[PDB]
Amino acid sequence: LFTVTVPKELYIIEHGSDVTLECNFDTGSHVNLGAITASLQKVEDPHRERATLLEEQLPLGKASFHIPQVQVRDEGQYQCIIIYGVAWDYKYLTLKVKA
Amino acid sequence: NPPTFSPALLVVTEGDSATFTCSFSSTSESFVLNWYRMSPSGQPDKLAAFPESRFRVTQLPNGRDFHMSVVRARRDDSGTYLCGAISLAPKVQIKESLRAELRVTERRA
Ligand SMILES: [Mg+2]
Repeated sequence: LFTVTVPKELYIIEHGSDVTLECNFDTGSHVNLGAITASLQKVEDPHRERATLLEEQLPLGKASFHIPQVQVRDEGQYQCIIIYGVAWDYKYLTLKVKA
Repeated sequence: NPPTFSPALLVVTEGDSATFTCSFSSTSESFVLNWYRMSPSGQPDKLAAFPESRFRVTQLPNGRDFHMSVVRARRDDSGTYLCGAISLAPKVQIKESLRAELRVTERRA
């Protein structure tokens, strides 16, 4: 089965700093993708929406999403969603913003 | 149009099969249908899927219902379960069913 894992589920970031949220995916064959979609979807959210995929790290088996200069509005739960062909999986990530 | 998942509370005896039913249909998208167990911390753990073992997923004749079965239930299978679909519109989103509970009971001597 195509699966997604999150080795770190909680990110605690200082207000106005950047963060890179991540989840990994596991497949038993060379990673054939441009067949891979990944998205990070905020649960509460409304869109210019902010976390951008870093495609260059996909061959490392990671879906990494960068948010610059995090704001109060970035705080909350996110689904890390990875699609591979018609197969898919997801995990939850939480971002907490300290002052 | 999120999938439905029933019964909300399923109780079986350890050693027996436990079967949930997931209902879903999309006239406009393929995608595979997934079966999940929720961890303590609330993370969904993918058990099986259709179309893609202790876990079995099969499509019933009407096309929109799916049996999701624990083939031989163990006490430690008791927990929270759901099925999920994915759509791309208007943006990528998981649609989780409401969550159902499986309780596996001790078989008598
Ligand atoms: Mg026992």
